[PDB]
Amino acid sequence: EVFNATRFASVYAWNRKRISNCVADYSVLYNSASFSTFKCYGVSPTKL
Amino acid sequence: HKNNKSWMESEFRVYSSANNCTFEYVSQPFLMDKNLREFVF
Amino acid sequence: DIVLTQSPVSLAVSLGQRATISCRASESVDFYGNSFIYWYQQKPGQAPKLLIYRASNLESGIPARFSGSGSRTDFTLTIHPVEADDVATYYCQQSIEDPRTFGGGTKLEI
Amino acid sequence: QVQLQQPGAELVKPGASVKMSCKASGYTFITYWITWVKQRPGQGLEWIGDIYPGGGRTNYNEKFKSKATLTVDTSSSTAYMQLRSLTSEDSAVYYCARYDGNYVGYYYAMDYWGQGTSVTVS
Ligand SMILES: *[C@@H]1O[C@H](CO)[C@@H](O)[C@H](O)[C@H]1NC(C)=O
Repeated sequence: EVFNATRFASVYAWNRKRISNCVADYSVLYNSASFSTFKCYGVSPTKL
Repeated sequence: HKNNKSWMESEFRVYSSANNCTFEYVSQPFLMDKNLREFVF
Repeated sequence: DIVLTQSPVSLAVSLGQRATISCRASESVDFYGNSFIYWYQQKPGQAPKLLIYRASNLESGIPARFSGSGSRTDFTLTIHPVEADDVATYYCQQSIEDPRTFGGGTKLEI
Repeated sequence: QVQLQQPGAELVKPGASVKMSCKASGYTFITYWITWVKQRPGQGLEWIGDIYPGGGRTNYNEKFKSKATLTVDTSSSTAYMQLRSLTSEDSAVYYCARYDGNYVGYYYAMDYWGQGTSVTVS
């Protein structure tokens, strides 16, 4: 829902979505190749 | 409302502001339908 | 801690031949089709220079003779042809999980 | 363009502390992580820690967590590494270098390296 939303807000009015009470399948993130920048701070991406 | 001919909730008048929200939950109603309802909190 | 073993410890290869350096991982390195194994060349008295990243991709500026291959817990670095200036120590590094470790190194002799 | 400069050698008495400088130039210093790798003479390479100049976030290896303390100087674009309780086994060559850390890119691929500094503990 967050990644494939058709409309994204502007940077000055950035939209914030809270994600909780769910199981997070990160495999879609690694499988996706459209991503150009993937930097993680304070956590190993393989350890996510 | 005249068209719907029923009561519907206009707005949450309990609170003025909503900041730093943490948790949210949704489930089926259990208050609706000489019957006694008991809840322990 | 993933332990990387490099064989052979010392390799002698003449001009125009093929040199293969194999790095064995004690644990799986592949992660969703990505193998986090890097190859470096460290000339004596100098810092290591990156050659292969992700165990399959050649770094820009490196000659096409250097090539990487392997998957799962076994990876090999292939140099073909081997030139005179290839005398150095080659190290393999893994980055799938912390801490990142380096192999024992393979010394190449002409 | 991109240059990482280190002193040729450093001499420190055993049990003392030594401070290190890794001057960075030719690139945006705060956008690239800096790490230090220990190499004993005649041995392989050993990771010490990872630090991000932007915000000062630090990651330390469990073995070197009490031996090495890492700081940054964004004003001078210089990375600082401090070793305490130095012993004879700490005599090695440490290299400072930068990686872009992009998962769909190089990730922990270490393209460029600093010249390194050798320390004699005696
Ligand atoms: C769109 O959906 C795909 C479905 O796999 C996902 O991989 C991708 O990250 C989503 N977002 C994009 C393409 O921006």
